[PDB]
Amino acid sequence: DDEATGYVATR
Amino acid sequence: SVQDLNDLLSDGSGCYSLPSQPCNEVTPRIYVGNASVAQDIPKLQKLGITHVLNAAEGRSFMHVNTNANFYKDSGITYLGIKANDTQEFNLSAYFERAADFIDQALAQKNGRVLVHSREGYSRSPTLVIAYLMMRQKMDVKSALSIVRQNREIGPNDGFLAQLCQLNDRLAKEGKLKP
Repeated sequence: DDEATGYVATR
Repeated sequence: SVQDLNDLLSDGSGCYSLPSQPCNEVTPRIYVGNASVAQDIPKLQKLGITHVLNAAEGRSFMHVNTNANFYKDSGITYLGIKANDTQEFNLSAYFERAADFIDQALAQKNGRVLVHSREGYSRSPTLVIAYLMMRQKMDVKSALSIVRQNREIGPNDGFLAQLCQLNDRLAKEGKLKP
């Protein structure tokens, strides 16, 4: 198993 | 450069990636995960994790409102940190405090520490990463990579920028290990 989850976009 | 770091983290120019899963021991004895694990005690047990470092302590939509007594009598040693995953943040104000805890953590012989946050993607990897540098003599491009290789991560550029400074304190104090 292995979900996509989120988030980090660092600007 | 922080740019030097962005590329270690991307997959060319632009694509950072996200955690295929909620917890990953990124270095022996040291695990980086998210909110749920943190709040899923029978798992921390099977994980034999004995210490928590909530690097995103609080009640906002971006914090985990856990706390000391929450971990009481399942006997898990706790340490909270009310940080903000924003470039403004000087998370680099808690490096020692954190490293100092991770060290006491490891010192027990079956010592396992869960450093976590919300997503286990910024605030969290960041502390951990800083612990490798001043505590395992590793240069920034290095810890990022181990950590990165072990978990899909992506710190904001502020946090990035904070590590570089760290890199040259150390490097120029001959604290490195090139």
